[PDB]
Amino acid sequence: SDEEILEKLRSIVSVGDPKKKYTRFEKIGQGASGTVYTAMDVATGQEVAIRQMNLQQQPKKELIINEILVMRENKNPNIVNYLDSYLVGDELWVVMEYLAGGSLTDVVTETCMDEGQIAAVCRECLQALEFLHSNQVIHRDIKSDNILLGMDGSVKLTDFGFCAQITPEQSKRSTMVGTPYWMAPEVVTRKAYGPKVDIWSLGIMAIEMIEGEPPYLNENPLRALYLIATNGTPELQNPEKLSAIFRDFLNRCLEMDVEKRGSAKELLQHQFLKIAKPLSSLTPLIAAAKEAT
Ligand SMILES: CCn1c(=O)c(-c2ccc(-c3cncc(C)n3)cc2Cl)cc2cnc(NCCC3CCN(C)CC3)nc21
Repeated sequence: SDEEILEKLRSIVSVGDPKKKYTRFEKIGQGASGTVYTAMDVATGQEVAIRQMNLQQQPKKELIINEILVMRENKNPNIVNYLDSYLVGDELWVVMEYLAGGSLTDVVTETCMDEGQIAAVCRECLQALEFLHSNQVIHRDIKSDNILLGMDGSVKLTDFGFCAQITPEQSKRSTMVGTPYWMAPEVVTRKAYGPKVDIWSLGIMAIEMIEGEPPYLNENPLRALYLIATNGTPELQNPEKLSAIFRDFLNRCLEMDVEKRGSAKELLQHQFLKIAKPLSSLTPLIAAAKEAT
């Protein structure tokens, strides 16, 4: 219902008009998902990202409430911090911490990471995923675009628009929600999948970090999932360039058999993560990427 959704958003949000509370607006985005700005918390000096939406033209408002509630109750150092929300008339505002390091996409697209930098990023993501899965949250849309970076090398998952919450009674999902190139084969071949779809996705993201894109990126999306289903574990262009332990880490992420594929908990113990460089090692790639876009 339209009315009920508004009453429910009303209870969630803080009161009043937030344009007093934030000063230096610069639009950095737009679309059906509304408009995104960077701004400064006029009180505390903190730089924030704000999404403004008009509700009279948002299709699936249930997804919006769900996302906010999920951010609120699942805080974690490797998840982009949800700050506050506001509702002025039909205009909903969501305020998030701002991460100046850009997206991983910028990084993989403009720079070449070494194995130690990749291990560090992979470690940080698995920390997020272990926490989420242990709380029965499946992100379902893991990709470099949904990794945000701090200037200090900090690594945070974002965009929980497509996440699933599972339960012991309904602990498996079937909805095809993720971005095609990153989707596990079982999302298309079967109608039952679990949290390990995020691990497959992370594996594809690891491929991004090596080759600069996920496999089949040139192909039409429609055709990607067919290729994913039928090729199974994707091939690297120069596997021999990789360390044996990195290759083994990938094989565990990209295992066709869900049961053999590593869980996050399991993968956090993998020895590949132990060559991780300090997160600050990422700052030169971040700066360079920033300067290239
Ligand atoms: C990519 C823009 N962006 C966001 O959209 C959000 C964000 C996340 C979640 C919600 C949210 C949560 N719960 C519910 C709802 C309904 N929305 C809102 C928002 Cl504003 C946080 C965020 C933090 N830092 C950065 N800076 C790096 C951007 C990079 C720059 C340079 N490059 C080229 C392209 C990326 N961007 C952010």
